[PDB]
Amino acid sequence: TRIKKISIEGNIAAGKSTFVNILKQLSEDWEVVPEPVARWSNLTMEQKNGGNVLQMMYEKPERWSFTFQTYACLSRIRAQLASLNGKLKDAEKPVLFFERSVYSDRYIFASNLYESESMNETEWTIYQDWHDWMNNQFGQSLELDGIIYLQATPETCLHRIYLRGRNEEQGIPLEYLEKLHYKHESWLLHRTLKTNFDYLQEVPILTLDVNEDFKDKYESLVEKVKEFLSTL
Amino acid sequence: TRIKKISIEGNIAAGKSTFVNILKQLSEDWEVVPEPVARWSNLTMEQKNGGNVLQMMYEKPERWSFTFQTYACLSRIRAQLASLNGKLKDAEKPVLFFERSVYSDRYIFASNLYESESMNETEWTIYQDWHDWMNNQFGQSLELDGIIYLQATPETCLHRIYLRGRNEEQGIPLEYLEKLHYKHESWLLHRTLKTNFDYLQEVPILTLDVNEDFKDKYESLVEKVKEFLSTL
Ligand SMILES: O=c1ccn([C@@H]2O[C@H](COP(=O)(O)OP(=O)(O)O)[C@@H](O)[C@H]2O)c(=O)[nH]1
Ligand SMILES: O=c1ccn([C@@H]2O[C@H](COP(=O)(O)OP(=O)(O)O)[C@@H](O)[C@H]2O)c(=O)[nH]1
Ligand SMILES: C#C[C@]1(CO)O[C@@H](n2ccc(N)nc2=O)C[C@@H]1O
Ligand SMILES: C#C[C@]1(CO)O[C@@H](n2ccc(N)nc2=O)C[C@@H]1O
Repeated sequence: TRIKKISIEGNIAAGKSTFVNILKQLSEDWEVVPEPVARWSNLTMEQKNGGNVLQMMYEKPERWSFTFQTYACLSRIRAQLASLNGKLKDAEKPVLFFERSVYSDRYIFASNLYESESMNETEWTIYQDWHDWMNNQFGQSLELDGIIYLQATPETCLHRIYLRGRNEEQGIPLEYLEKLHYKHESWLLHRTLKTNFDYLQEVPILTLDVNEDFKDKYESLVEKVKEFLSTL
Repeated sequence: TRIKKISIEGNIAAGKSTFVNILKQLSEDWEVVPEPVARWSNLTMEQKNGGNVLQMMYEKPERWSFTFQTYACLSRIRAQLASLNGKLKDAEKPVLFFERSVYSDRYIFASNLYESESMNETEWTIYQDWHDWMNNQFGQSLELDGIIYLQATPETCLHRIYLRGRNEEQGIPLEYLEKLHYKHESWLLHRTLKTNFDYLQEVPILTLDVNEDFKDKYESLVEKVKEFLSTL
């Protein structure tokens, strides 16, 4: 069987990493590609570069947005390709869970930075040009079979940012989370956001409310995932 | 027959474009991939973006070097891959002449910009990471059979820069052309500059002096090319 690729999407501190860590333990057919940027936050060359650029961006996003976004997406593509070529070898219903996708990189985060004037027009268009070609050449086997959207309120997310306590995030205001929320809702709940990838309009999406704490109590959430997978 | 891929290397205004435009006319087996950055100097989205970023970089290299260098290399890779799928396959002794290469992008220009402090360590390392990865995906497809190095003095080049009269180049001092010169000499003549691509240690190199005008007297240059090609 061909691996099913499922993206986990959601706002900052919505609980994607918690959820994906719960999933991977529940089945030998289920694997996980963590978001490289989250590992950066926390020795290696990528982590050192990622460390710096992530810190530089949150210090001055108008200087570093483009550099940061291109490296985050490159890193994602590479990690995601490394998991595909490998893993879920003999499994009967193999599922690979992506913590975010190349689409959320572009259409949530990079888009947002452009609209908040942290990227100018040249940077945005260069980025999009890069993204398009970077996809077709290297990322055709990354195409998604489905999307799981972890919906939390910006208020929950800001609270959860606090709990976690990554330094580079404690500066984030509710308004920034609200903008990111609006783009998640557009793309995933309403499905208004048009992309440059035609297949994404016919891609099935599961929306889960994750406002209530689920660390010790997730069985309902996982049952929905199982129902969803069975339709793919 | 597999297409032979030859890079034309040389400093700014050494006469690569002149020579490439003479070569293409002399054999129906001879084709040419122009440097995208040159075409940005002169409608398309690449040209618009290229125009802006080219102007931005020469206006403020410590802000724009990284962004410029990534988009120049992207653009070259795309054009070089695209030329590799023409009708030159069914010709007898097919040769594709690249105007500069991904190697000069990195080990001359980007290198020099980092050493001149127009890119910082993170920018430089990210660039290399991106360049390492994205080349090694296209294993062997753009690998060169040979290099032709058009050697002209920094002084000849500065003079030719003025005559040619591109806006963004009128700021270029002699010292800048001397650094680039040094890096050409190290790489292609002394062959001391070691790279990440080991096959480049063994790639044959033809050096041509082009200090003297050759626009109407180029037969000896071309004869050296043909002799060179026959040894490949
Ligand atoms: O039900 C939950 C979900 C998340 N969290 C905490 O909220 C923060 C954000 O979670 P996660 O790192 O998974 O979020 P992501 O940024 O990956 O969406 C962390 O401190 C989690 O331990 C929590 O306490 N309970
Ligand atoms: O034999 C020559 C070679 C070049 N040039 C001029 O020198 C400038 C630089 O040449 P080119 O644009 O080919 O340089 P490149 O930057 O492509 O190496 C241009 O104005 C050419 O017309 C010239 O007059 N005679
Ligand atoms: C630290 C951190 C995090 C971890 O997901 O990275 C930010 N991020 C992530 C992907 C992307 N394309 N752009 C971003 O800004 C969001 C968070 O704050
Ligand atoms: C205009 C112009 C030119 C045209 O070759 O572009 C500059 N260039 C080119 C390639 C590269 N990787 N970095 C550069 O800076 C050199 C010239 O000035």
